[PDB]
Amino acid sequence: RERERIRLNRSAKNKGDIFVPDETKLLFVIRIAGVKNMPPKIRKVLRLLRLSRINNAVFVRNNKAVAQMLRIVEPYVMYGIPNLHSVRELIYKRGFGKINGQRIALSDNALIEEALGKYDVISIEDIIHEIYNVGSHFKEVTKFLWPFTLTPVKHSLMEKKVKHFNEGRKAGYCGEEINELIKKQV
Amino acid sequence: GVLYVGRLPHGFYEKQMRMYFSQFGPVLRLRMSRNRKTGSSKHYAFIEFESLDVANVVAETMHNYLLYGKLLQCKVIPEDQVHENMFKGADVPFKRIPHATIARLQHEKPLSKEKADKLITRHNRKLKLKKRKL
Amino acid sequence: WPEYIRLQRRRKILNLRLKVPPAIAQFQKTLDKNTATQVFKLLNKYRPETAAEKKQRLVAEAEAVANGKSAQDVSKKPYNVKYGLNHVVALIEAKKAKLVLIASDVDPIELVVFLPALCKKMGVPYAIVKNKARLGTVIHQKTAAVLAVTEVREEDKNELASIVSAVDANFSAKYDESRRKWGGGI
Amino acid sequence: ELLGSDAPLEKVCSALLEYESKRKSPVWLQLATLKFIGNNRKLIPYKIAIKNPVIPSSSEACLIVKDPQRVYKDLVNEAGLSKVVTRVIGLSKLKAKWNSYEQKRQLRDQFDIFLADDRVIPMLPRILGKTFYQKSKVPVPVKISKGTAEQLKREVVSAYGATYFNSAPCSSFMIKCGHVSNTSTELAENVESILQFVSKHIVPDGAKGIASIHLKTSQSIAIPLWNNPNLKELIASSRK
Amino acid sequence: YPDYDDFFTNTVRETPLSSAPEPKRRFAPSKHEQKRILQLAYAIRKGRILTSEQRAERERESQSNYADHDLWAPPSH
RNA sequence: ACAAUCUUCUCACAUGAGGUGUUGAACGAAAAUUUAAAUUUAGUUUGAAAUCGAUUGGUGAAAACGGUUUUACCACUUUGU
Repeated sequence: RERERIRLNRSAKNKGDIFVPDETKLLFVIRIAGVKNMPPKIRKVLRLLRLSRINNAVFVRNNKAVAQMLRIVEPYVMYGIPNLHSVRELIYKRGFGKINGQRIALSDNALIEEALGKYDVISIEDIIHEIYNVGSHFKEVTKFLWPFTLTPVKHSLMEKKVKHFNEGRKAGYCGEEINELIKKQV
Repeated sequence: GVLYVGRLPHGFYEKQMRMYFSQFGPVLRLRMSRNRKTGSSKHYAFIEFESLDVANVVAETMHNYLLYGKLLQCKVIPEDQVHENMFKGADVPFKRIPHATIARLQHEKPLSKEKADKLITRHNRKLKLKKRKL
Repeated sequence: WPEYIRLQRRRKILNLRLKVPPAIAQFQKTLDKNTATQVFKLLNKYRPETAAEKKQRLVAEAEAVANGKSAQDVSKKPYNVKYGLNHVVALIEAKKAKLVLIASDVDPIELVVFLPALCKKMGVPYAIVKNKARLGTVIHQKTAAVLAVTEVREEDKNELASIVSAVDANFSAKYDESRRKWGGGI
Repeated sequence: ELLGSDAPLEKVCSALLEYESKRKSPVWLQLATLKFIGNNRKLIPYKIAIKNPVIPSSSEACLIVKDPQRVYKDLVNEAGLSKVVTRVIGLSKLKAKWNSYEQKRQLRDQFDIFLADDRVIPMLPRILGKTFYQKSKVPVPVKISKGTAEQLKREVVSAYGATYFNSAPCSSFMIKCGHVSNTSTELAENVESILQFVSKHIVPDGAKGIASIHLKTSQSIAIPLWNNPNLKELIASSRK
Repeated sequence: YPDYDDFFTNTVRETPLSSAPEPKRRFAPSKHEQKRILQLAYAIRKGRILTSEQRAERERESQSNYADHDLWAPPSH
């Protein structure tokens, strides 16, 4: 916690500039771990970033203000860029919106048209087209959608034996590796 | 009973000790002594428990026990040498006041005409004393 | 009960009910749990190279020589823990060892019964740790009997001067009268 | 001339050296400024250039070069500064081998002077510690980032030829001037050049912020070299 | 059942015990390895040992086994 | 997990400006400051050493009912975007 306190003030004081990997309207950020008895500013930022629990999956629009948040929890989260066809399968596999507050899967487009009818979204493909080419309804669709959960899969016999290991996740801007991490996510 | 465990790893708080000593029983008082003008701990922490028998049991657990590169010596001494100020200010967050920042607020301080007249009031008296020092 | 189990509990108790001489009495009082978890943490850097991956570095050493290159001119003197009973008796007589570790379960107990007496005479700080197999895991063996650090690099000298001070203060500084009286007869 | 509209040097300097001779049986320049010029305790020195070298060349220095250490170690021998720069210690080795507090206290006293590359000057505050970073032994930001003997020997000469100024949060600035064996003319010239550098990148308000400069020895009284007669008007300007 | 008579090992001996000098083979490269290297190095010239890069790349054409030889020479309402 | 993010330069320009970061304790100098108090503050010492000696100004963040207790580097850019 003293290391995180030093990491916060060092990155805040005289470090008010961000890297912000460009050429992407959206980014993929996942909290690969957590901090036991974390700072009050860290947990509130985790509540702000909607990654209240580790191994949660949600894509966020890339912005200068988002980059400030992307540099706030980078010690505890890993960022990157989302692939085109990977997100097409991610929504098809782990599309679980907060239907009436309950994280129910979007197994049919009728309920997708019922809730997102005001956003002119009736199908997942139309929702993905409003997500990849992020339109005005991208923020509202993510607001109605509960975040996905990318729990790392323990496949081999070593994955069940290692001491508190999760198939070796990394920290920072994975970029294409974030899509590779998504490729192994589901 | 009371104990004064020394050679603790630097940065260890009473919040850390009271979280650990409460697993041994009741932790009545605890004092992590620090530098008066700095506030950083002096690495000489004293803690008072409810029972001397429980405190004597804990001391048999932490007599020269290595913890993060230091053999932590913990021996519950008698209460005959215990004074009233042993637990002075216990269970209270210390105020490491930045007096330098206050002095920086003092050195660089807006003032009135008379407040500025008080600063240069003794400027000539100090110069006259130095004139007689030659 | 099977034919052998009723022996397997009785030789457990006849070591208790009889009069253990002070030479053997110290072989059951043993280094504790805590301070026997840092000794093996310091040793787990200085393991001998596994015989499979010593060859692996030898084929990588012998391939450049077959072209003209070399590394013997720049090879610094290696490090590891020193093991084997006959190699560690000569490392104590020559006053080269600095931390001798004695297993508490050597089956013919005469193999190590002179070591706590030899370490007391030659001034080599010593401790009796559990489970000969636990030493065996350190050096890639089935059952080790003893180990010894004779030279750690400059990295861990400051760590070693501290961890020995835990070994004398808990084993040698204590256990000072139970080694000087008979045991057993419980 | 530029400090307090007067050049009262080389006359009191001749008197102070005589006073040092008078009080026979180092000199620090205590200064009274307008306010706390130091915004914070800066754990770094200011390379004040002086014609008279107060750094004794008889002392030996150790340069904490960045890894790989085998490159600058040969360059230290290539520069022929073995008698000046004693031991080239790598940035990895200093952060790995010598880590105990007494060992650091021993490693501090094992050498005599210090040299540090500006490329790695910032990491010194944690690996070294207050055992070195508080016992009046601050690192010298040597500029050897190029990697040439011309860049090394010149920086080595600049290290031994120029004084260091450790700045921190304070309204009182002290300046170590030099030894008593220096000439009074050479000491006043070095003090005047120090004042030129002080008004450039040390004093926030320049010589106007410098109110009273009082020179003293290691144990002598602070004789005021120059006093700002218009400081009463400047005090009312700042404190308003 | 008396106490432990440590009449001899009470004190500490300060010297080493064996006095024969330190051999020269503890201050140089291990000449048993230098012989061992030359057995491997010779083996490369005769081509019986695949080398370290060959230790890597001959594992990579394998583990592709998906039917590389021919084995054969109610409805909706 | 006793693992962990303290700065092996940056930015401008080619000269600059920056690079915030250091056990404890004991020891002890003579000067300057700052606002009687504080600040800077020689030289020391020593095992990451220890057996009462705590100083007490200011900023607000959550529970609680405008008080109240909880932070164990919250410091003047002052405790939960």
